Amino acid sequence: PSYLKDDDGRSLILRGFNTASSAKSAPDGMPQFTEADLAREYADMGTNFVRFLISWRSVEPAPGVYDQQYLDRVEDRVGWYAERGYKVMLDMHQDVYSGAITPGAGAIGNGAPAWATYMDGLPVEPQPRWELYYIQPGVMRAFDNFWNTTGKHPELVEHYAKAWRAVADRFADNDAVVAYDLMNAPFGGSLQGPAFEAGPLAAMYQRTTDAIRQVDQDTWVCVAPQAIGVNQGLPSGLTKIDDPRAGQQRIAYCPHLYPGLARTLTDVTIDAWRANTAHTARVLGDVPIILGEFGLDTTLPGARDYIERVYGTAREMGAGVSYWSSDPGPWGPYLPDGTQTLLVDTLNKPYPRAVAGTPTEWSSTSDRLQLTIEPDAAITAPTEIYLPEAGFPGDVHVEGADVVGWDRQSRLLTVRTPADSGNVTVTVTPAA
Ligand SMILES: *[C@H]1O[C@H](CO)[C@@H](O[C@@H]2O[C@H](CO)[C@H](O)[C@H](O)[C@H]2O)[C@H](O)[C@H]1O
Ligand code: NA
Repeated sequence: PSYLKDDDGRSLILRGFNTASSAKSAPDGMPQFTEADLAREYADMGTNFVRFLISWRSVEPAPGVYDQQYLDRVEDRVGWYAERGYKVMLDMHQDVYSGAITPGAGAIGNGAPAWATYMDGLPVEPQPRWELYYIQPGVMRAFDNFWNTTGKHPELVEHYAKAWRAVADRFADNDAVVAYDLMNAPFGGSLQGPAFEAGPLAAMYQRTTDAIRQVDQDTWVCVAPQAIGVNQGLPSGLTKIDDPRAGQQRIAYCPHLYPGLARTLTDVTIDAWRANTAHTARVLGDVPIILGEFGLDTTLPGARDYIERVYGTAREMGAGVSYWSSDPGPWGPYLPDGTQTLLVDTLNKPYPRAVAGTPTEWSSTSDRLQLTIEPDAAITAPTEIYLPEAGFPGDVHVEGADVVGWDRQSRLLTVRTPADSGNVTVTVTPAA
């Protein structure tokens, strides 16, 4: 398994949230999420990652005209993350194309600006569940116009690529920004399956990557498969994307996961998903994997077991994870009054954040972490590990490594391992 790396070459294990679905409808493009809310998230779970929702309608409110005041706002929020040691993936988010699909901000449909939305007078009648808007004639049309399946709008993917370039231009020298997730939940309209993914989807990813690389050579470009089918464990037809940057490719794979009998189904679905994800990660060039979206109603029986099974699969796969989502509700870490859900204790586990070498295997319980590293002598920065206070209330006991520092406030343990002695196993336990 492959990993994104920080500037010191350490391999990243990414744990965080999607922040946030409230941005979809916000006039100013921002989530209802404050610097205090991040401090709570950090205090409670020690997260080191966010998938941060941005929008094309906010980037490019008119054709060819980028809103630098919106990018200022995004940059302000990234600043919060940066100050608490987070890595940031920016997600160009849409669902159901645009808020402009009924009488581009919106709570349901969201993403593209009005000027880029061409339903051509075709209906979008109300539906019992929101996902059904996808197949309504005007939405199918909005998408066919975007991918130029109609031949009527070749300019749209060109505007899209250059709106992404405007964003990368602002963030190219931001040390907190590590990834650009190019399109949330790609939907092909009248095109589905590999003819979509190998077709206009890949062709957009290529143009967009290329445009981003005019102004940002180092940020990882993350690509997703088509959402329908692949979310549920079907194989993707996505083809390799070329990274024009000098040296090694920086493309990662950013799939979603949305699966007595109901349990067995869910179990084989995760197995199917892992095998399919691992395949496409190989096709794209043995790329790092980020599980960009997964979540559920935490109040449903069997929820924690499912969450834990997903996170263990992510761990085994070397994947990053951004949970859907930080918004208040029974899916998130906190109910609206601020009360913790079962997710908080479930997620609040020790984990290596930045490893001085390749993590080959690791495990953690609430009062033990074990990690095996494949050495790298060119790395001088220490291995950095998060330890929760419940399980590690004082000092640490470390075997297989020397303690460089133990910050009991930030909860970051830094250790140094031998690089000239093969694979190293570090074990961390609370001091007697
Ligand atoms: C993947 O799946 C998520 C859960 O279904 C989506 O979030 C949902 O989006 C809808 C429509 O916009 C509403 O905002 C829901 O509140 C929200 O949970 C993600 O958008 C999608 O990428
Ligand atoms: Na950066």
